[PDB]
Amino acid sequence: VDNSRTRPRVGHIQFLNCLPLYWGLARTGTLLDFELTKDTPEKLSEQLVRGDLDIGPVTLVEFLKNADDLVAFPDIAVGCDGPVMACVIVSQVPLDRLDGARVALGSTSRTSVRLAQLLLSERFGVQPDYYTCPPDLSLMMQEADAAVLIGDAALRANMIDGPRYGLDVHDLGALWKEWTGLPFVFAVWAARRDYAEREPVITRKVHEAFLASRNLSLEEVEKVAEQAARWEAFDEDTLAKYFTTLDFRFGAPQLEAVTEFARRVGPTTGFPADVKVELLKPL
Amino acid sequence: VDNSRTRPRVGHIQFLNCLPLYWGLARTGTLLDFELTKDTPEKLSEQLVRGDLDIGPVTLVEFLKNADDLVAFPDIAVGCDGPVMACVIVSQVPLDRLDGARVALGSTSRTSVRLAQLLLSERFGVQPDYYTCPPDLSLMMQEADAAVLIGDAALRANMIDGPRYGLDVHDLGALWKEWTGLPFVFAVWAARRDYAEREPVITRKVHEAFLASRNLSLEEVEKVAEQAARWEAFDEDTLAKYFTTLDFRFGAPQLEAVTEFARRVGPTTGFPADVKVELLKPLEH
Ligand SMILES: C=C(Oc1cccc(C(=O)O)c1)C(=O)O
Ligand SMILES: C=C(Oc1cccc(C(=O)O)c1)C(=O)O
Repeated sequence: VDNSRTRPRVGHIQFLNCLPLYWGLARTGTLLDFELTKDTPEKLSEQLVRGDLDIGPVTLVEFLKNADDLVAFPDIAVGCDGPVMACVIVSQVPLDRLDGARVALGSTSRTSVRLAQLLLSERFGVQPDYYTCPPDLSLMMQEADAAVLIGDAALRANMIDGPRYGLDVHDLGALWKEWTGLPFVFAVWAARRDYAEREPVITRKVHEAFLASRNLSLEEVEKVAEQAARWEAFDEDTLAKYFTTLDFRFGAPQLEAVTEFARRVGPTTGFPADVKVELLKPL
Repeated sequence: VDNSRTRPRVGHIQFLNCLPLYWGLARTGTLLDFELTKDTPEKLSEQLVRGDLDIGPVTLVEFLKNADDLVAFPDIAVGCDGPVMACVIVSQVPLDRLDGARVALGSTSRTSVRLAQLLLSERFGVQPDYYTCPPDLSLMMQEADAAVLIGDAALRANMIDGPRYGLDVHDLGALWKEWTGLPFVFAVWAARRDYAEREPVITRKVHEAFLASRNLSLEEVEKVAEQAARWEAFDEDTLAKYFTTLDFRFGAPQLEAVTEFARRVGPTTGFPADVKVELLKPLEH
């Protein structure tokens, strides 16, 4: 029997928002200490929760629903302080005309869709007829007045499709900041509690390697954008602005925002309004 | 509609034999120009042949069966000149006692299993009772006199299991070298012909990036083995010896060996004995 140690199974969001991080993991050689899995954020969260991954990114809403079973990594997250550029509401009408209107929710999202619902109800006062469908701006606009998108599809709606076809594109990060003055966190990195307790060292080394890879990705954002632009409708400048508008910090200001968002949606999203976020303790 | 250009879909053998190359692809940043797929060599060959990949490693036997539809990359392959360490025959008896005996063939292999059959029949003169099964030395040894293994399972049989349980482990690379004096090639890198013709630049850049990643992996072999040893029953010295015993060249001497092997097995393995190997041509300037 081969009872040797086994690499941690690590999820990774396939979208552009984590492409610089993937660059960092590869350039540092960290990838060879992972058994990596790429998917969309809702799938990666499902996989970590059910045990098909040991460590990975978790969309915030799904993390809070499973907070007792997850240990969040400090000082890294997928967030924003103001605009996030790639979490948006695309609408053919002003937001105050969406009461009773058909609003499409991209299936790949769990946190942005909930944040959009929070804003429309509690900030703008509209009660739309929501439905979930795969992300597709062309099809969504034919069946609904507005659509909530994340990832590359939202970046394309914001940078390309919206301007071309004269559609309003609302940045969810900006709408949240206007309403609360706070930054926002869409996803955290977490280890399964059972894995963190079985392998405290590997979990710590994975966390430290993510920080080192994130730090390197910030320093070489220009190189990453140049290479990534060759395979996208986006150009180098647009990607570089997107990569640098994204906020990957996860300290006290970011937890402050998580706390307040959890309070406003918790009782209606399946976790206590005062849900406890357990963070990986340093040595 | 997003009509932008799309990354080539590139296969990669998950075994240790291509772990240094994976290190190279990551350190150079090449991975961010690929849409990578990791699997075992027989699966990757099926995927490239059926069109689920654009470029990838192809076990030689499967490449030769589809040679008209594949374009091989020059100057990189998975081969050996003498021992390969991770393509073996594990046997409880001397090889000359395997006539009519049960011999198990690891499912993940296509070329080593054929080479083992060629050697046992044409060099040693035994006609065993072959059967194919998933790679598992413990299960294979209770049901058969000998077993053919590749990859990490063969490296484990050669370095650990064999010595512990007193089993003979024959290196297929060495047996071929003894018989012919030639090196051997187990897998090549190839692009689908339709993809190579639709995207000559991307194919060329992928080829050049593989060479650059391979070269870097050779220079940093010690680092790769140190890191990889932490997740293996093998130690740093064993991995470094394995990485440096592997021969990743694919030039005239290696093509010579491919030609002769194809000649000896072709008519009984589903391709002409004189099958034509088309190589990716470099650009004129
Ligand atoms: C921040 C972005 O989008 C995301 C990322 C992760 C999770 C979610 C979600 O809504 O669950 C959204 C981006 O693409 O920049
Ligand atoms: C060379 C090794 O094994 C291989 C690699 C690729 C294909 C095959 C095959 O037999 O089809 C075997 C090694 O593991 O070092």
